[PDB]
Amino acid sequence: LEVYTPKEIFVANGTQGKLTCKFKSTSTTGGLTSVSWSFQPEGADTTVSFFHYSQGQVYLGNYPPFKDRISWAGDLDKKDASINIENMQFIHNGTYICDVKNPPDIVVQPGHIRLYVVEK
Amino acid sequence: ALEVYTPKEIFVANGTQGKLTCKFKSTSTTGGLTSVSWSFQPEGADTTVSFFHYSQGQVYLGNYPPFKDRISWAGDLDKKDASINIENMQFIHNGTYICDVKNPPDIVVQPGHIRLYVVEKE
Repeated sequence: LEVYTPKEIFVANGTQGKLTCKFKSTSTTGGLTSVSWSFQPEGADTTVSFFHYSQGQVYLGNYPPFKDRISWAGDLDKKDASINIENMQFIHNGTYICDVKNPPDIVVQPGHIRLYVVEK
Repeated sequence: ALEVYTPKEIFVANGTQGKLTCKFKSTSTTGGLTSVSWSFQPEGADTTVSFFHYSQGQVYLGNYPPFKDRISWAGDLDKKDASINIENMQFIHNGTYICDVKNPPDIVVQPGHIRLYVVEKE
């Protein structure tokens, strides 16, 4: 299991951000595979999970900054763990972390994206 | 709501068993949806690496060399316990240990962090 993400994403204020995540694994994906996305705020020690996918089901979270902005944009059959975030603001500047599990492959380094919400 | 509870620090005497304690609190019950992951971040290292995954009743052991054939599931989900045991802890196991818990529909959580030192005295 190895996780690939862009080094950085630049998104225009108020537009949609496409957090792209792709992975390779020795094992086929299916019922057991899971994706987690966490948000590390800019200049902050902390990381918070806000999205999660397992058992074919998408679990959005009530974390205020991302509430009602998150959508699953990936396909596990294409090994795509992407998500979208709508109406991006200054608050969403940070580091985004894609964690993927695909049993029996669990030894994973998580992908890192650095995202700035900037104005054209 | 969900929250993860681990000790700030652990001291394990070289060549003894280490017990990484994880207890979580959540609003929804536990069961077939909840999963656990432990990861390791070596001393003075940028990277983190998952080495244990519990999910769907099944314990998954990694082959990552430092912890291969050393990990055991020492939690119980009905007690909201996510602990694991590390056998024959040696110098290379000094680092920071991170427990993550997802208990659908409760998925918003900060991962618990332990700084673990394996030493000869105390």
